[PDB]
Amino acid sequence: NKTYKIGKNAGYDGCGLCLAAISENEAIKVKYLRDICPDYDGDDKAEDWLRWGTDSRVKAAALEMEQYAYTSVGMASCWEFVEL
Amino acid sequence: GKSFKDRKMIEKMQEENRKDREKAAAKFREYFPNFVGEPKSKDILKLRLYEMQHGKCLYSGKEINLGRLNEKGYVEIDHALPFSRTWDDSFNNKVLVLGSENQNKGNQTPYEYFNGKDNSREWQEFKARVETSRFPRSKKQRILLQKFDEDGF
Repeated sequence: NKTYKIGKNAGYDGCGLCLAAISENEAIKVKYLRDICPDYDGDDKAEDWLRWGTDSRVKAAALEMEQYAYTSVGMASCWEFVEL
Repeated sequence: GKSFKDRKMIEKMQEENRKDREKAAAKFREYFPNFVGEPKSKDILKLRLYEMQHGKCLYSGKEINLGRLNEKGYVEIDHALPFSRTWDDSFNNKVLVLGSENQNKGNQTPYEYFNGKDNSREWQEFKARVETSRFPRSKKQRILLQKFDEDGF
């Protein structure tokens, strides 16, 4: 589970499940699930990506990020992104 | 396949959780009548942690202005113990902190950040803040943990 520092202009908003775009070993953009899917009303636990990774706007958000950087699902925590 | 008792508890739990969700949302709206949109779980939890922490940033002790609770970048819910080192995504690990203070702490634990190994004054004051919060004892314990096994990560 590689871990990356989240960049200063990435959209950090505390802990939470998110997509991250990784460039030069840094998360240059994060998009939290709770923002991508305004219907995720949960509590940001790691195993919830096994369910939520399939939602269409998550795939759509990831595909856009992939146009410029390696993208993965994971967890934002303490200014780090952890790939899940 | 389900017992009678299980059927009745499922119904009562679903209704009680609907009431609890409904009262929490109305309470939030009472304090933030001008909140634009529908308050989400993160917003409700910010208010709950604000109350459990007596209105103070857990890392700095600075007073959080309740009027600014939902301001962009002002305060955040984050993990006390970094997920990358603990896999801990639990409620017991969640704290309400000023964004600037959270950025300063970064991927350190509170024990590291406040120099708990020297039993420093800052560590004693942080522990005192945690102990006087309205956190359950297991949540207080989690935030103050000193020993970690990071080999599974």
